[PDB]
Amino acid sequence: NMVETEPVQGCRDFPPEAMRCRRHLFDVFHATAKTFGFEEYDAPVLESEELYIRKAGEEITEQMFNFITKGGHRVALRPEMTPSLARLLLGKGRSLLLPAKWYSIPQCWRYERRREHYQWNMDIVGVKSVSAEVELVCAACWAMRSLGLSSKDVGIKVNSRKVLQTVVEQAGVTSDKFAPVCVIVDKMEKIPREEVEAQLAVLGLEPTVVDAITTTLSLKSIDEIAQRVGEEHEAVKELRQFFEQVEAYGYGDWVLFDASVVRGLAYYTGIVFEGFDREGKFRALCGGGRYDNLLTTYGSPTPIPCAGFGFGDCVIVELLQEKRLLPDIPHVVDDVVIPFDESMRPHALAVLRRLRDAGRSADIILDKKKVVQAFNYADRVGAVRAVLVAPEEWERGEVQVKMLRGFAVPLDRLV
Amino acid sequence: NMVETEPVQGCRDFPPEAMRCRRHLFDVFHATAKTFGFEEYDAPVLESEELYIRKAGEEITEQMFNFITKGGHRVALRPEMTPSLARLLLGKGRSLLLPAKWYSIPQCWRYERRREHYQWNMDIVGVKSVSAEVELVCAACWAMRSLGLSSKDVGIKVNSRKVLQTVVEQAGVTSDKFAPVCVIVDKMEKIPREEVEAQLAVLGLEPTVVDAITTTLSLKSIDEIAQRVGEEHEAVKELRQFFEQVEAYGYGDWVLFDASVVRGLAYYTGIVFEGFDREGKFRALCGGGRYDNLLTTYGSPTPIPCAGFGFGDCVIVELLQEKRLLPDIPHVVDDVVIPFDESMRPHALAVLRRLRDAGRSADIILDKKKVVQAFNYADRVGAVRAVLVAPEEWERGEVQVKMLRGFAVPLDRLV
Ligand SMILES: N[C@@H](Cc1c[nH]c[nH+]1)C(=O)O
Ligand SMILES: N[C@@H](Cc1c[nH]c[nH+]1)C(=O)O
Ligand SMILES: Nc1cccc2cnccc12
Ligand SMILES: Nc1cccc2cnccc12
Repeated sequence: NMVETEPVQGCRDFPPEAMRCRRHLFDVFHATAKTFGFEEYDAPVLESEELYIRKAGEEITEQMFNFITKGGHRVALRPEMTPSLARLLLGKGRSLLLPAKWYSIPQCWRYERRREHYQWNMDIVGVKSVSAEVELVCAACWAMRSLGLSSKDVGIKVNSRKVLQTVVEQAGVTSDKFAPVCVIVDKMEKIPREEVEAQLAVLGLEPTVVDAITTTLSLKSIDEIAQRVGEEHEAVKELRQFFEQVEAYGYGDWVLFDASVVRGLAYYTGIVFEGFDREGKFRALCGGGRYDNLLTTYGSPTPIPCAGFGFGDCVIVELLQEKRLLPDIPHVVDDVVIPFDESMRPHALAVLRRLRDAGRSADIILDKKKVVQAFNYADRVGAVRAVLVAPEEWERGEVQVKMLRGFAVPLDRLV
Repeated sequence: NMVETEPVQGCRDFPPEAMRCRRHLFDVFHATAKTFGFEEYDAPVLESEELYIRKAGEEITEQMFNFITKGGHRVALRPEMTPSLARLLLGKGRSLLLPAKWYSIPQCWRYERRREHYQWNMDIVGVKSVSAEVELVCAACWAMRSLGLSSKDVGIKVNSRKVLQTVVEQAGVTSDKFAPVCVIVDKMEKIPREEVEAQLAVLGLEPTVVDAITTTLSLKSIDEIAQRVGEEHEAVKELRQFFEQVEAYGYGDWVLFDASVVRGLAYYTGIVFEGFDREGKFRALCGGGRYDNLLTTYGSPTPIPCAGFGFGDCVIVELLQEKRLLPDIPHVVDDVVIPFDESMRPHALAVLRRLRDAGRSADIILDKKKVVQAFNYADRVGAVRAVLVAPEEWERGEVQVKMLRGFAVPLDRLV
């Protein structure tokens, strides 16, 4: 009987049609990274499990696709890339010249719904100032504009965790509870306030402390945060600098302040941001932030400032489909070379060689078939031109060329 | 203390330097596939284990990186791509238009030495005739020529399993032993004749039968095979057609007949081939062949002719390094925008925007630093041009431009 034609649970196949859609997306990721001066890197999908043991109750680490090798070693299919980046960065030490701007498009994994997705990662390493976050946010807007979206379709919500850090510290809560608190508060929009309030109670935070978090999360503007913490709290000056810089780059209509944005990851220390559709129909398009302590927690002797984001391949595609910005673009090829019959095949191969030699994409009809079915084939594969190689033209040093989107042409004139 | 900076056992990191080498290779794979009219596809690295249970004692299936999920399902990190391709092909059925020419560059996995490698796969589906093998072999030569190699450096050895099939059948050996026999005979060059002879004895093949295999493997030319099986054995006409066609395409100096080539995979039915360095220093550069029965064994109601090859990312790189064809090509960027000081940053961002708007790759100096260190940075990141944004030029609607591989220029003139 049949073998199982469906892919493994939660995983996608990319036959040519779907692959073209993915490549359209990835081409933008690559093109944007190049426009912004980022350098590509990669690392193994298989990493040590201990790389992701952060103990803050993170969704990303709770849903880890992990297993034990035959030699008893605890590994996982990476749930995200940032730990791999830091590993690479630590490996280089003082040999890594800074600042560094590194990007990748890893497939990342989870176990629970989809179990895999691709995630464009962009990170700036060695830059203390908000200029890093500005560039990253502009890179994300650029990718989206490149895909056909506008500031009418999407935006980027931006906040700083430092604001909340103050409230946590000032309430007497030891800072080891800060990350788990961000993690729980990250669920605030999704699940009820009672549930989030309940989760914070379990961590030992008192009712007063919880209340102070709620209020600051609901503050609707930077001037309101300034009233609460001061116009020269670390966060106020950074955010103002950030908006001033994004404005200057011409993307002011894409970004805004939102005090409810914290992200679900333990390691963010400063500015955080996430992309969203302005119709409120989809989950976050991308998300990122500054994580200045991570390399220190991995054992770096010297603190390494870092900031970056991930930008998934799934939500963006749903948005683009909704907006009618992913028309099927069929496969194309420049030339299809058609032997008049099998006796002409050697000659048609010589023609095939010349066409490809000149940088053209070209097929030759591989089967034995009638000239008209060859033309049908040429049309199906999206050929710009059909080149018929028939005995009578060949003797004259020519072929029959026909534009598809039949005049005899000398061989040398083909290209 | 430190986290483990080394990657998981047998797996490679690709920091920007190494990633550039890989991208140089992959660009050729992609460029060649496009020149030859192949369409990209992909599938999950995680496949069902049962997809690879072929029971012929294959190295590829013996060294399978497999595990059991938490839900008891037997899966594996794919040891090769061809089973995934067939799965995809079967899923499509009559909706798949033929012939089809599909390619991918999957990371493939093994457990035992390296445990991962990338493998360019190229396959032609729905083509009975040797024209498929011709195109595939030419594609492999093309990729190698594109990388800087010549027919002096490398070649492609070519054979047909049909020859050996006859000897196996004519000796009374039931055809269910044919694949395991190819598998054992594949080891002939590597391990001693005694060991290969011994492995064939264990399968129940008699001394006479073994002898007949040895002789045919050592036959040095097609005329010698013709003497043995006939000038119109299936194999003779196919091979002659194959060499005639590769000759006509202009790659005759790249290919040759070798009766010892069988490949290690169970499913090859016809022509098989493998690339090699002409100094005898390296293992096979690539390998492939026709596998007309595979889709039938997976349950296809109608036989689907297929042929293809895999071309690894490791051996080719060692060869290219030996031949001095992988010089380090440093990272480049067109422009580096340098704010004279922080007050000029908003203006420098506007300049940054314009440059990128025009399709240029551009950095802006993200840190606070002196103009000369900014220039050093520009040189380190391989900038073609440094664009200094200073207050006095700005008032005149200009910036200072300096070619690195300082004249005031109007903004509009930059691009
Ligand atoms: N790893 C984060 C994104 C990120 C990259 N760099 C910094 N943050 C995520 O998966 O959401
Ligand atoms: N899967 C084969 C190569 C191949 C692709 N298509 C046909 N053969 C290998 O790994 O060697
Ligand atoms: N959020 C996510 C993390 C890791 C892997 C994923 C796979 N599919 C969807 C979402 C994922
Ligand atoms: N031959 C091979 C098959 C599957 C995975 C591999 C990883 N590294 C080297 C060789 C491999």
